[PDB]
Amino acid sequence: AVTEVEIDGVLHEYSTKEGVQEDILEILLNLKGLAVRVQGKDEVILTLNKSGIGPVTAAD
Amino acid sequence: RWYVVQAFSGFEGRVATSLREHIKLHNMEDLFGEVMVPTGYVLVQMVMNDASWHLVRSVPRVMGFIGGTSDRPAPISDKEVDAIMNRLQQKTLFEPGEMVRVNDGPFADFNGVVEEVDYEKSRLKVSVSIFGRATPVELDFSQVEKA
Amino acid sequence: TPEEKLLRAIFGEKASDVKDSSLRVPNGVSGTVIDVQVFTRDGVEKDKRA
Repeated sequence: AVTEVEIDGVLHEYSTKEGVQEDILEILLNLKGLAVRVQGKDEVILTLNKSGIGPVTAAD
Repeated sequence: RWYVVQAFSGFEGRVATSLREHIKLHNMEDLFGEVMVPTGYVLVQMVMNDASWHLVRSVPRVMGFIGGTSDRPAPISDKEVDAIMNRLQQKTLFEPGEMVRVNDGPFADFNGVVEEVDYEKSRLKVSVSIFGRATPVELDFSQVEKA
Repeated sequence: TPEEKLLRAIFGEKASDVKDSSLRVPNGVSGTVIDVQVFTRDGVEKDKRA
């Protein structure tokens, strides 16, 4: 499951993003329920590079 | 309504009864309901009028009324709200004998006339009115405003 | 005295050797900051944040 996350544009929670409906506290919980499988390493750092008009899937 | 009668410590209480002493001499009804002796400050219940003011001017001279103006107590807005209204009105042109309104330091909420205009030192020796008298103090072109 | 001309650089700040406090976080209470708001009197200057 999800533990530590660094936002590009936000440092502390309790704020509202420019051009998003869902608040950070909402999104924190969206991340909690996300499912991950790991085989190869122990701990990894990954990135969510996304832009445009469209709904955020999960794969990208 | 409540008007603050300023009196002198030691005989400050004496003024509070000297109210009630002279009240009976000039007498009719009303005006004075409940004379409070709280203590330089004597709080006195009164609705505004010409009567009782003439009495105070007949027996002084230590202190008078408190608030905003001595004739008619007692407002609450002094000179900072006046310093906000001066911004719409607007000069750095200061000379001997022009009114030079202060709004910085312990000389804030107070006005004054500039005594000395220094261009080399960039100061205005603005005479602020305190204690029925004057206080000449150097305050910057910004620490003051032209009236 | 001399001692004040000899105190203006241990505390290399202000005109004199004087500094105390105002108010603090209470002991036991612990939380996170969100948004701070400033209300300084018109007449005297403000800080960087204001």
